[PDB]
Amino acid sequence: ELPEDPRWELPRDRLVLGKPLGEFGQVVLAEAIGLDKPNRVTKVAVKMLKSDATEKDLSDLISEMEMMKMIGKHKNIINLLGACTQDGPLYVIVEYASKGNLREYLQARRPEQLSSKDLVSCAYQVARGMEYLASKKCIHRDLAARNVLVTEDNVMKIADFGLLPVKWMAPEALFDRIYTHQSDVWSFGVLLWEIFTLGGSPYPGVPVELFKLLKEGHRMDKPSNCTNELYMMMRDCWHAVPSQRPTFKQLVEDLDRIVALTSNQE
Ligand SMILES: CC1(C)Cc2cccc(C(N)=O)c2O1
Repeated sequence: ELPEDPRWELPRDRLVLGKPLGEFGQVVLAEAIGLDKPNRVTKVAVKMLKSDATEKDLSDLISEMEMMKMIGKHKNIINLLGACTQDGPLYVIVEYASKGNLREYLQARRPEQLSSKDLVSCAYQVARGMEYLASKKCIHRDLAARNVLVTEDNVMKIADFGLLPVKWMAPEALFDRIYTHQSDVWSFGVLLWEIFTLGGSPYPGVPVELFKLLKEGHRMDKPSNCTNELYMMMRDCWHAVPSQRPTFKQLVEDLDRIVALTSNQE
């Protein structure tokens, strides 16, 4: 049974468990009383084990928690806020994202409507998030709009960074199971694509074939209504040669400038 860690422990009774948010494991909205230090309530997401869950399940949850502990805080990832480890089930508590994941965020604002500059900023923020994770030697393995969540203030937060997704894998990860900062940049390219199709499905019509088509040099076409600059960036992200993809560091610099030049009025 679990060891306490005073750094993160929040007494169980400071948590008012509200409605479910998603579900291997359930996630509930919750209000947490006195998280900073007192009589303030803060809305949060509380991760816990499903009813019939084996010791496999538990162990991973602890791992995720333990991992978030080590990675630390960034504006653009879903942060750890605390946990209830003593005297009842494990509850891991993380920042709450009121607007949901980016896929559904974007789909719901197809013609509410997101400007040109918002769509680039969305990209910048996720890049930053991954830039941070990358600096902390974190390798995501499943970066995608489904796994980026959006808060009440429209701040993009990478999620699940501490745990058909094939359509998001770089080919070397797909074939030889090699994941890296570079394969995560591949995944970012597909995510840039999801952004500027407002949540489009990748490789529509292609059965999972796709192994070979990627080997033959198949790349998604540019979305209707995406600049060529941003299509090239997707294309750079999808380099056949991993060492030849840009890094998140450079991606951030590029999106930064691009954001600055992008029309708010469009
Ligand atoms: C743990 C997780 C990434 C899963 C999940 C589902 C639904 C909402 C949230 C959230 N943190 O707001 C959430 O955080």
